[PDB]
Amino acid sequence: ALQIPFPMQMAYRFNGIGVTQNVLYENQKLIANQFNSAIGKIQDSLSSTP
Amino acid sequence: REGVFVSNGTHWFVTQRNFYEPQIITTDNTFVSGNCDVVIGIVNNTVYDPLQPELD
Repeated sequence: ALQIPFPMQMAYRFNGIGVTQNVLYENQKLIANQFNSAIGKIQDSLSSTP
Repeated sequence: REGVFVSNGTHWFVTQRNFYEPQIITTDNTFVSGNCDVVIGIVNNTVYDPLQPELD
């Protein structure tokens, strides 16, 4: 196991889907916000889903 | 372009991800995008261009 800073890891993955990594460094804040909100809605969804 | 900016304490290099093989940072293996104040954690350094020393 080799340690790596988490934003660089996600930049790697962006390349993985064909998006240049600079796209991640310029929207780090925004991307993080979207991710946090989605994780938050997950629990509510599981509880509300019958 | 591919690889990582790796510093060994005093010098910065570019290296492919899976095997240590440091190279000098040059304009050929790096690409530019916008001014340097939006990205977080950016550092300062010289990016040599092989065309200047030739001075044709």
